[PDB]
Amino acid sequence: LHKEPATLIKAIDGDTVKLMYKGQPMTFRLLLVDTPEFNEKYGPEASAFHKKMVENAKKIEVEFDKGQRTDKYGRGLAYIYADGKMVNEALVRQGLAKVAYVYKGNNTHEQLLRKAEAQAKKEKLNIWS
Ligand SMILES: Cc1cn([C@H]2C[C@H](OP(=O)(O)O)[C@@H](COP(=O)(O)O)O2)c(=O)[nH]c1=O
Ligand SMILES: [Ca+2]
Repeated sequence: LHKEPATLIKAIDGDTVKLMYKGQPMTFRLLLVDTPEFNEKYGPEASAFHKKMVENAKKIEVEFDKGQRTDKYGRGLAYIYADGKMVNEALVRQGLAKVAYVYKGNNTHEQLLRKAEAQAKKEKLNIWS
């Protein structure tokens, strides 16, 4: 897998973000995670977390997996990095997302993320509190 450039257009919520990729605006859905919706518990906190990570980043990068790159809604499916740190993983690690939506063939970082979830759960963080 390969990291590719992109620039923030705007934060949306816990697990979606508007980025410019190859010069075109796209909504990205984070692979392998599920954040609460803004109106649900920890929804606002997920959104804020993602927002901060991406707004403070100097270098946003997009990493596609081996499978489908767009979902049925036209959202790009990727791992997103903010100054080299994966937002997908950081959400999980903080108990602000659950590992979810693990489809065969777009699941390269599954075990990395499940390790983060296990630590978040041990620490009883946020969702796991
Ligand atoms: C994360 C992800 C979601 N989706 C689809 C499955 C879900 O369909 P449904 O809308 O039919 O539930 C929806 C979940 O996204 P959200 O959690 O953003 O709603 O997006 C994929 O198809 N592939 C993926 O990798
Ligand atoms: Ca969601």
